[PDB]
Amino acid sequence: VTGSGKKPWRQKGTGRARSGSIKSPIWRSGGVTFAARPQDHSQKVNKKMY
Amino acid sequence: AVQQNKPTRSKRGMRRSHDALTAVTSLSVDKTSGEKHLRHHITADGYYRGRKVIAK
Amino acid sequence: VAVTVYEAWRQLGYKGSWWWPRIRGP
Amino acid sequence: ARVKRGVIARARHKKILKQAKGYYGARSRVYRVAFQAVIKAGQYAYRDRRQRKRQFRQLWIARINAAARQNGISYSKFINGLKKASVEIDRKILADIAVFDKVAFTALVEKAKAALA
Amino acid sequence: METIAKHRHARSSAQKVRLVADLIRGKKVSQALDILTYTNKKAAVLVKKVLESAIANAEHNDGADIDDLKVTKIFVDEGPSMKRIMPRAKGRADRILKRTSHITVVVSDR
RNA sequence: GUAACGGGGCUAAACCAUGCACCGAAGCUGCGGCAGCGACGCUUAUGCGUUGUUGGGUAGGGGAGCGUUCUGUAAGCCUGCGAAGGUGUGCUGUGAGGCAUGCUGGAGGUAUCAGAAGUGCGAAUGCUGACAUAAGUAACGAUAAAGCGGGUGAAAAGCCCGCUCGCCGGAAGACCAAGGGUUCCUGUCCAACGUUAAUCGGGGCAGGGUGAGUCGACCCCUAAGGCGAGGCCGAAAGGCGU
RNA sequence: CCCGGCGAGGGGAGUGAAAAAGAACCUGAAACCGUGUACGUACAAGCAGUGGGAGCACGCUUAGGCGUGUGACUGCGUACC
RNA sequence: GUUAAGCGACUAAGCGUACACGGUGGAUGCCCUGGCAGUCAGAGGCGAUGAAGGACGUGCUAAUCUGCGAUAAGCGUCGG
Repeated sequence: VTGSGKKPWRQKGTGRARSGSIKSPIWRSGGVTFAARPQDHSQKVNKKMY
Repeated sequence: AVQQNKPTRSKRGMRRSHDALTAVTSLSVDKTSGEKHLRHHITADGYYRGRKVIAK
Repeated sequence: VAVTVYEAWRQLGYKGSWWWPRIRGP
Repeated sequence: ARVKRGVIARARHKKILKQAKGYYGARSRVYRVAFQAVIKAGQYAYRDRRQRKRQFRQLWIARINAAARQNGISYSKFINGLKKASVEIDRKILADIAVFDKVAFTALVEKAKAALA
Repeated sequence: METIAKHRHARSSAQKVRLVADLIRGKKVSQALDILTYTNKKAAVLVKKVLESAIANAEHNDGADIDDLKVTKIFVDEGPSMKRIMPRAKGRADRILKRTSHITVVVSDR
C-alpha cells in the first residue's frame, strides 16, 4: 500500500491506543489482511475415469 | 470536578422547569389618543396621561 | 455569493510532565 | 467475492430491539443495553415459571385455613381427617369451594370431623 | 382552513427560540401580536415576522377576515450547524458550533 | 447508632423426655411432548414396531444444519396491473429462520440441484463520519474613561459631524532597512469573517493609482569564503589546490 | 401576485408522469431533537425486570366476552466482557 | 334542617410508556466514460539540426483547463 512507514505518534504519553503504521489492515484505507494473488484452478483426472 | 455518569433527559427536563418566562398580563389605554402602552411609560408618540409630552 | 468551508488542525502532543512529587515515591 | 454486511446486521438489530418495547430509558433505544435487558428478562421468565406453582399452592393453603378455623378446626387436623376419610379433592378445588359455597364446605368439615373423631 | 408560514435557517439556537413559542400557543392573533411586541428578546422579532407573514398569507390566498384567527400550531426544529475553531491555551484547539433552527406557524379561523 | 436472638415480642413462643399431625426443593409420583444408545422382531434393504435406559457442563473432541455475495442450469421463470431497498401487521418451525400482506419506492430479481468464498461483530485505551452530556454554565484578551446634541438608516452605546472629559508625548509621535505582497484610494453590499449589533471594516465585488542623468539596485574594486583549466592524490563516486 | 429591509426566507399561480424530483435536488435507515392524543405519576427508598393483578381508554362482539395501550398494589431479584 | 364520627373522584410546575406526524444526518439498494489482473500482437529509446521538464505569452474576451510559439486554438502542399 502506498505510504510511509513512520509511527503516527509516540508509544507512551498520549491517551490513545498504540499504533505503529498507517497501513495497518484495521485502519481506513489500510491493506487487506489476506490479499489474493492470481491463481490456477485446474484439476487432474485419470484417463480411465474420463 | 466532572461527572461520573451521563445524566438523563428526564433530569435535564426537570432542571428546566423553572426557566419559563411570563407575559406582561395587561396593557393600558391612553385617555385621549387611545393607544396601548406599558404602565407608567409614555406612548409611542409622546403621550402620557392625556398630556402631550415632547414627542420628538 | 460564496459557500462556507471548514478546516481543522491537530496538536503535536506536547510532552507534559507531572511536576509535583511522585504518588508513592521511594 | 466481496460480501457486504449491510442488510443482515440491520435485520438482527431490529429483531432484538422489537422485543424490548416498554423498557425505560436507553434500555429500549440502544442495542448494546437492550440486548442485556432481553437476556435478563429471559432468565427471569424461566425462573418464575417454577415459582408460580409454589406461590399459588401457598395462597390456596392460606385460604383454606381461614375457612377451616371459621368452622372450628385447624388446617392440619382438617386435612388429616380428610385423608383418613379417603377424600381425594385437591387444594385448588377446596379453596374455590370455600369461597363460592359455604354449605358444601361445611359438609366436608362435618365429614372430616366425623372420620377423625 | 390551515395557513402555514415558515422561516428556515434562522440564525438562533432552537432552545432559545422555544422559550418564546409557548407564550402564544393557543391565543388569538390580536393579543399574540402585542404580547410579542413587549418582550425584550431577540427571538420575539423573528417569531413576530413569521406570524405576520402567516396572517397575510391567510388573508390573500384563501379567504379574508383575520378577526377570528387563532394560533393552532407552532413548533421549532433544528437546522444544520456550522463548525468553527477557537484557539485555547498551551497550543490546544476547540470546536465551536453555530446552531440554526426552523420556525413554523399555523393559523386557522376555526 | 440500639448493634453479641434477623426483628416485633416471649416466663413459655426457653431447656430435657416421649408421641402423633402438618409445611417444606427444579428430589419422587401423575398427565402431555422431544431426542440419543442398546436388545428383540418385521422391511427380512431405507425403514416400521416392541420394549429397557439415558439427556447440568468450562478447556477440549465428535455429529448435523441456517443465512449472505458470485458461476452453471438461464435467450428459462417473475416483474410497470409495480423489482430491489425502507417501514408496519399476521401466520409458522426446536433454533439460526421462512411465508403472506398494507404504506413508501420507481427498475430490476431469481425455484431446484451443484460449485467457490474478501461468508456472519458488542468489546481490541480498535479506524472513519455523525450526534449527545456537562450547560445555555465558564469566558468575551491589560482597571487609559467616557457624556450629550444633530445626520443617515428597517433598526444607532460602537458609523459620520459638533461641544466637553480623559491617556501617551526619548512614545502609544514622524522616517527607513529586513520581511510581506495590493492590505493603498473611490463607489457599491452585509450571506460568511469581526469573540455582541453594525448603516462600519485590513471582509465580498467593480474601477483607479507607483513617472528619476543626480535616490537605490545594475556597474568598477577587493575581505572572510566559495568554484577552480592544466596539476597532485584517491577501488569508483570523489579530495585538495595554481 | 402577496408578506418582508428594492433582504434572507416563505404562500399562491405555472411546467412536469411525479416538486414529499426545486438546484442544500434518486431511495433516503439509526443514534439525537420536537408537536399531538390515551393511561400513570407530588407520604415515596436500591441493576428498573419478571410472576400475580384491580381500574381507565379504544375496537369488535348477539349478553357471553375477547383484542390493543397503560399500569395502582404485591412475591422474587446486587449489569456485560 | 343542624351538629358530630367515618370514608373519599376531580390538580401536573414537570416526567414516563405507546402510537401518529415531523426535523437533523447520510447508511442501504440500483448505476457508471474510474481502477486491478492478464492473453495475443507491436515497439524497445529521446538529445548540440538543442532533449526530458518548465517560465512567460497567444482569442471578440476577467480568469482556469486543452492546443500553439511574435506566422502564436494556427501557415503551405498532396490525399480522404
